Amino acid sequence: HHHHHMNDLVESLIYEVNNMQQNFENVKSQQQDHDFYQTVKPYTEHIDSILNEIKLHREFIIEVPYMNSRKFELLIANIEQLSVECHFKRTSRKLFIEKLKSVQYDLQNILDGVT
Ligand SMILES: [Cl-]
Ligand SMILES: [Cl-]
Ligand SMILES: [Cl-]
Repeated sequence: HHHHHMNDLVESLIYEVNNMQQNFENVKSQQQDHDFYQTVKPYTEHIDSILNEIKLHREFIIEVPYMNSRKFELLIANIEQLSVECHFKRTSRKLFIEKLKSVQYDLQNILDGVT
């Protein structure tokens, strides 16, 4: 409900989802998984912190155009999943990039809505 904070939260996830794309590109070129405890755990926990905040604004966000309760829950899960998958060389490019595009698509609609 407080939307310059929501703005920054959403812009924060946008930045982070872009970062996830670069991480995926790095594990793929390098053909090496990132270290679970030194890289993956801390990263996914930092993503969880942002998501925990954005969940506090659930009631507002679900009411913006293009959003609803179900779509909000899938968006969160999709972002969590990407935050992990981007660290694995075996992650499918086809499925990862499709899910990333879908997440950036939702995030933009939210950004428009909270603005
Ligand atoms: Cl629904
Ligand atoms: Cl739906
Ligand atoms: Cl985006």
